[PDB]
Amino acid sequence: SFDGMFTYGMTHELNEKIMGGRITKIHQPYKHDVIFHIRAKGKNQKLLLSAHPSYSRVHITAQAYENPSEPPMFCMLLRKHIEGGFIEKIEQAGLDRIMIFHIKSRNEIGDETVRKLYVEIMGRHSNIILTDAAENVIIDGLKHLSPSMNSYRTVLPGQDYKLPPAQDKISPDDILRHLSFQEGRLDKQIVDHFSGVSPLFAKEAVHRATLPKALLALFAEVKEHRFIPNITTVNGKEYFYLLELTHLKGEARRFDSLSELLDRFYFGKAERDRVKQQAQDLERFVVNERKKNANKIKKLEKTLEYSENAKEFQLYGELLTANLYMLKKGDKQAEVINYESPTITIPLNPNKTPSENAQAYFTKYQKAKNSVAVVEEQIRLAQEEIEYFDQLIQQLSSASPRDISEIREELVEGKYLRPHNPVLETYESTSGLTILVGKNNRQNEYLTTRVAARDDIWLHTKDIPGSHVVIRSSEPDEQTIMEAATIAAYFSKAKDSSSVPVDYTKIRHVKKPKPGFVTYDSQHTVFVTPDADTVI
Amino acid sequence: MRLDKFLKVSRLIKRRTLAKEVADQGRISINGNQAKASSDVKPGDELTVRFGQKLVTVQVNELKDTTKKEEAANMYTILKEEK
Amino acid sequence: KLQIPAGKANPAPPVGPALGQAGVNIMGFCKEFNARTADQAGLIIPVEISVYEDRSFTFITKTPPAAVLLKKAAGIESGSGEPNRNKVATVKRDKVREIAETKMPDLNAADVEAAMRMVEGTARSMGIVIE
RNA sequence: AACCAGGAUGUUGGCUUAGAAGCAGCCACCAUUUAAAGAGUGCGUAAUAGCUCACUGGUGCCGUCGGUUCCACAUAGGAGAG
RNA sequence: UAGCUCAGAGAGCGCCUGCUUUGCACGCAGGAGG
Repeated sequence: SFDGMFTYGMTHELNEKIMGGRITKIHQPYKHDVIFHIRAKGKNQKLLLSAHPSYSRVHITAQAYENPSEPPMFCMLLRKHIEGGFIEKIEQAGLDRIMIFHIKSRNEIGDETVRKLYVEIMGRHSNIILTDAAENVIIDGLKHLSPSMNSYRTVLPGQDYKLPPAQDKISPDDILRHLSFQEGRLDKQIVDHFSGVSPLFAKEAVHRATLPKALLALFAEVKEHRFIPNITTVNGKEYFYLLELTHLKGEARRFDSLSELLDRFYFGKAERDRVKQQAQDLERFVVNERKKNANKIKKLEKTLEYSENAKEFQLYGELLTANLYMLKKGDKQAEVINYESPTITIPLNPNKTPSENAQAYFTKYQKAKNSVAVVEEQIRLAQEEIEYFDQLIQQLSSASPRDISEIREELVEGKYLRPHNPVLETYESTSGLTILVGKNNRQNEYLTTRVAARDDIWLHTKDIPGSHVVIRSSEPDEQTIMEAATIAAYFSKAKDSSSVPVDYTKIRHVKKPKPGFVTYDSQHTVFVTPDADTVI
Repeated sequence: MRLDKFLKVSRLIKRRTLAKEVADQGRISINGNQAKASSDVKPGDELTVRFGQKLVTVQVNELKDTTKKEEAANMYTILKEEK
Repeated sequence: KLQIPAGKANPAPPVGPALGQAGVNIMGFCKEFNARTADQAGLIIPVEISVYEDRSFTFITKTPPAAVLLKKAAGIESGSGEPNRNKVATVKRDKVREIAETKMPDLNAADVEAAMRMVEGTARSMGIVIE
């Protein structure tokens, strides 16, 4: 996302605000991120320098994110050498993802001194390095680089500074003179021709479809500061630029400054990334156990197919009992009429009396019947976990991060994993009511059992997986009855479904029947479908 | 302390096994003499290292058995790079 | 001497072995029991039977078990599995009094109230209670 | 104590059970005719029958190459095969 | 004695999985930290 064109944009809009700025306080709130408070234009405001490998940027920023309890090692040098210092200049350094700050400072006897601070925004190996402007010595860098990496450059304290290698990419018709008619993937050729540009910009440029007017428009529009600060959403992924986006299929939102763009894009990034990681790491775990339980029924069912037909040993026992007056000790078979009038040749034990032969079939029957009941209760337990994990995965797929932060506790309590007033999350409803719901099972159970009496009307999806939701103690108008279904269909056994019915019931039923199975009685259902965010 | 252990804690090499390997290839000299992986090293010693073509000469300033990551760079200083 | 439902006595499981060990033709007898009995099979009938050495099979239908008349009047599927750790149903003494009048030709009590007391003792066996 | 005689009726109490009828288990343990007789003391039965007894009257090291049966008391020599 | 090797409760590291990927084995977050 952050690009040489964006680097030029920052180099100007910072110099509109930071020219002659006194650095009033420096602090390092995060491992690879450093804040300068700067007094300029009579105002006291924050510049963020970041060399985080994914999220690296230079960024004037509203949010007072944190200030550290620690004074960490790089930060202390910037406090020693450029806090109280005066920012003379900001420069684009060949435009490809580097910014230079030239800064004035004084020594411990008041002699005047000049420092260069280099922020390199080169992706996975972005870095921030401080240097003397007369001697070119690195004082220190936020990341060191030991010369055994054998790169063109070494980054060590007291060694001379250097800029990274230029790619032989030309500074910004001449591309049509390099371009080959056998090349698809044209964004590769555009990025290989021009400096200061990266694949999303080059891909949107290609999607303008010759394209010289497109590239000459873009480079002029950038130089002229004609751009729009823009964020976009492309189903799940979200991106930003100082650009209009040519043909990207997504949503869009715009602002007055690059500061607010970089704020509004990165402020949630750390939490969204942390959660999506841990939430998928819970999803992966539940999938393994749900697979293991479904495979445990697939085991037991085909195993039960080798059980005997208990009804036949029962029926033989009865038939021998009834015939028992005729039989003699140690005939090999009994020819017996069934109580329709077939005759079964029942085989006998040759030494047992005919009584003992009757008891022997009743014993085999009792073993068979017992074994089937034992395997059916194994199947019942595995079915409970299958159903519960179907419901759980519905919820986990559709839960907020805050509601995922409830779910794990129930599974640690469920012993599958290892290690207060609120429950519902609530939104507007028809006839101007307020409707409560919860995506977490224990929270839904605590909401449906206690937001309302027994006599009230309360609701769910009619499918076998759902979220439980209600307006509080309601008996609201038929408009509310027709609106509840859209919230139920935003949280049913499938998303975006076409005809999946809703259900509503008197809360004398919907009591408890693993967790969060409810008993159904006193109930109704209506056909329904998924809906837009207007379902709030 | 040994050379291989010194190159590892000073973060001149990532893996101790490679520090051993490079010294056992003879790509290291101490005080101008070629040096084995076991070689003693002290502050005020000169090391020359062949990182591919890049002949780096460094002097040791400190000795440690453990460090924080940034503090490892504090251990030693370069004096010349050649190729 | 047997207990079998009124009508549908002809199936072999209850009567067949007992007649079998006497040497009696089941489908000779059970057509006549299905003739003499016309009440619903939710009523069990005790039947007394004997054979002469000639295999003249002979029989008398007795009044239903008092525990079955109690079940019908109580409106219950089956009796208490643990009476005095449960109860199942309550009945008016008028029905018990009719049961006494019904069971009287099949009893040793001389007076109606002695028969009502017998029948309530049967009720106490099965968790049925009395108004 | 012996001996003679009775030792019953609702009922196969309910439940449970293939069956479970005093006598596999559980729950109850009422009431009648009484001189007296348990909703039964031990045998017996597949369940019943049957014998009985209370009772009554009489008489280096980590990991899937990388990483520093019923029973408290257990024994056909004949369906046959011997 | 954190998955591992060690220091006193916190340094270094590996693996596996995700993320990030215009720049010459250069990171980051999660399995998790006793």
